[PDB]
Amino acid sequence: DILLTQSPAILSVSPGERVSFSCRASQNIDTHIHWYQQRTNGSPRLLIKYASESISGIPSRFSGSGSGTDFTLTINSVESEDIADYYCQQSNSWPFTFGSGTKLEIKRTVAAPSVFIFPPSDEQLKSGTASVVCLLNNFYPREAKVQWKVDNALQSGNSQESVTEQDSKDSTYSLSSTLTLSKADYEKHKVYACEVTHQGLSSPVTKSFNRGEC
Amino acid sequence: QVQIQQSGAELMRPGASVKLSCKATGYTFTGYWIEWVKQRPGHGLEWIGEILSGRGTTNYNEKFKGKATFTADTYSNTAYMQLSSLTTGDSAIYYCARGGFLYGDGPFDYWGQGTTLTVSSASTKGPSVFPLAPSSKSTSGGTAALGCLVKDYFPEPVTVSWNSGALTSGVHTFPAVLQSSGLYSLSSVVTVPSSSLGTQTYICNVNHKPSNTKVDKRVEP
Amino acid sequence: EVQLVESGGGLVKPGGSLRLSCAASGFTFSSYSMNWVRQAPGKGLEWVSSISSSSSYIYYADSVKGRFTISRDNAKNSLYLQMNSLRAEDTAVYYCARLGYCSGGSCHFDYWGQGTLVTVSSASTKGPSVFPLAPTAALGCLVKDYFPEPVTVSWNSGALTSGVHTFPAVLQSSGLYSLSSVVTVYICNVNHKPSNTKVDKRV
Amino acid sequence: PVLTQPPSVSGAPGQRVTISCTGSSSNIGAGYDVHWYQQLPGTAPKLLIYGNSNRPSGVPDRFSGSKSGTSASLAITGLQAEDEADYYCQSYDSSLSGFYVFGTGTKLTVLGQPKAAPSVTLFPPSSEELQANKATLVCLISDFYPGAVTVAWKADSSPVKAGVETTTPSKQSNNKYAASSYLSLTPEQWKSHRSYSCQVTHEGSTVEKTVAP
Repeated sequence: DILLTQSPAILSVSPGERVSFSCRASQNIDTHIHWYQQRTNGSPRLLIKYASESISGIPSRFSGSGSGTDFTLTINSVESEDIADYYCQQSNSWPFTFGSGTKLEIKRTVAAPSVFIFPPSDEQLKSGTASVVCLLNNFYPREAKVQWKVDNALQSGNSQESVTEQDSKDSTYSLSSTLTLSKADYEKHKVYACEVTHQGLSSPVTKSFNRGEC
Repeated sequence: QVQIQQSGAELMRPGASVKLSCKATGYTFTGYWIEWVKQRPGHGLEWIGEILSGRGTTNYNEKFKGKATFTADTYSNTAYMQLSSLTTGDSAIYYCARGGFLYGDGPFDYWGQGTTLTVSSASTKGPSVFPLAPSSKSTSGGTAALGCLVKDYFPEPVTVSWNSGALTSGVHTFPAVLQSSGLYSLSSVVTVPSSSLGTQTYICNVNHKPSNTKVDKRVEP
Repeated sequence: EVQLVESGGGLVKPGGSLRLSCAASGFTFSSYSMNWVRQAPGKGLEWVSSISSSSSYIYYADSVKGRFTISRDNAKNSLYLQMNSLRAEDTAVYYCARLGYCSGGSCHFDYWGQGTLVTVSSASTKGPSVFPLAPTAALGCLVKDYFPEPVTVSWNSGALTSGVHTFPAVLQSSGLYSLSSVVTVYICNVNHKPSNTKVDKRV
Repeated sequence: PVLTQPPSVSGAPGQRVTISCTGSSSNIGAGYDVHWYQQLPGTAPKLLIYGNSNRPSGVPDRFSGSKSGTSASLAITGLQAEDEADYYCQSYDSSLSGFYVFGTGTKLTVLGQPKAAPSVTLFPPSSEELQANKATLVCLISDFYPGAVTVAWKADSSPVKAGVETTTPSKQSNNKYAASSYLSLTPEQWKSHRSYSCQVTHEGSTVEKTVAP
């Protein structure tokens, strides 16, 4: 198959910036490249056909230019509705393949995460499973590391994370890490701490609580 | 006007098969290629194959031959896709889109809304809601944090409101994750003034329509 | 500007082969579908073949489906048409036509080349047979079954010019031309130089 | 299969003419768009109307197009001498294996001359030709305008479809047009009938000439 690699996996824009991302082919492809935009919870939308030809119904800011193996889509002045995923598609040979995608976000001033910790409720304890929830609130950028330490022991393969979409109002993100242990394993230890390292932090912040000690 | 309407969501068990539909109106059906694209949640697009509207000739991706089967009925202006021997890995959103007229080399012109297919052995079950009580030490920014843990439910989705819709500001309902047990889990948190923990009363309204379950959970220090 | 120059046509015998070439310029060739359209002499237009931008999608007319092969080379900006087992009804001007961009409902042919002629006739050089059309009355001479054009006719060695009307020739099914000259008011001077035949008939 | 177009359409300069174009339930009737091409003598077809009614850059607003049902039409106002050409409609047909379908074509004549009926002069097989065991009927058609005719041969009252070949109209020196038709017959078939007739058709009228052994 033909491989299309889109170089900036994530790109941060500001309303009005002149932006461009790339799509590189594994072999020669001539001009058989189309571009699609996909907003969150939406369907792909045709933007540019055959590398550079425009589509009726698309604002004039969108335009493509590449040929051969390198391809580029440019938005000459980013608007808010341009915050979406962008996929390139080749039509030169079967099977048709898409690029890995390029995600646009909104750039804002760096913000540190407000960290919180939540012990498992006594009601959940009575069922046989404990869930400890570490919450990171309204930070930027999205990159963050959450380490789970139980009695100074790093845990692996027992926590799942989840990140909201970028807030439309303040352009921040939120994260939630849920450490899951059995009721037996939960009561065997005492110190439960989640370690949060983020760009808006001079050093990692730790949020901890001792079991049964309210 | 060109409309491409797809079938509704499908919840299937492993081993069975499902037929996805793609009705295309607003233009002359015969002559256009109809394309099928697969998108796993949080991943990119993936081309399954194509079918000619009038003549029914099919071209399949090497990855999907034997799993996807394209059919079309000129009389109802509808294209179909049959997904056989269903795997949990087949769980994705499936798009159909009108391709080029006569030439499938053209761009994907008019996309459908997509069809979400979930394949799982789990049985549908209402969620257990547990409180995320605000900490005793709540002066972390003169702001407290509370919420509900919506644990062990299948299938998607759940709707979480706060104070019957009266509390919306500062509410973060995280996207659901699939636990190892095959059941989905979710958390909905909110930040409130630390001076209002004694006066104000916070209830999360958790609804799970596929199980006909509704749960109100009060959280308090 | 957009430019399409067809070439490779010519005279061929029933059952022979030709290979047409269309040279494109002035546009991004690899981003368009190309077509071949032919026009028989004094007749209409007939779509022959079509090829997509990546060549993966190819169509033919039912009358040429088994003998014709369309192809393209985007690096050479060229479009090709292979024709084997040519019949007489394949005689036409073959046009190169670009498939233009449109919204929907099948697009148009936005640019055409000037065309390349293709003649499938057999029939070698042959001298004209002259017969007299017997009778102000009208009298003339009949130039029957010759090959090829042109045949020139005069009356009374170029002296009689008032009232002479030489009608253009017909091509029969045998591939042989035939015309007639008439006068309104006698010797007619028929001449065919490809065959070096000069006849003079009295009416 | 083709789209039906009138062979000839004529109108005075400055006036208005329409060119019809009809198809079937599998092309124009199926919802496919109709396009129009203009072809000047000795030149390639040039795009005139695309997408039923739209006008490419360079084509004046005197050209317009419409389509309804299984029919399409090209309307031309303010007729000019430069409009004299052949006009083709075109669509797509889903029948057979799918194919682009063209109209038969229409000759547009801008009347710069009063209409003229064709003068038919018919000739028999010469005495020297029957001795060669042949028989050819010569129908010379001259001095008609606009340049479009239709020839039919009649043996007694029945028609004759075999052995008939007719040239295309040719521009005379006086801007009128000339054509000719030929009937290849056998010396026995020339005598086995009582008479032979050559019938040319020009617009509404029909000029006829007869020849007999």
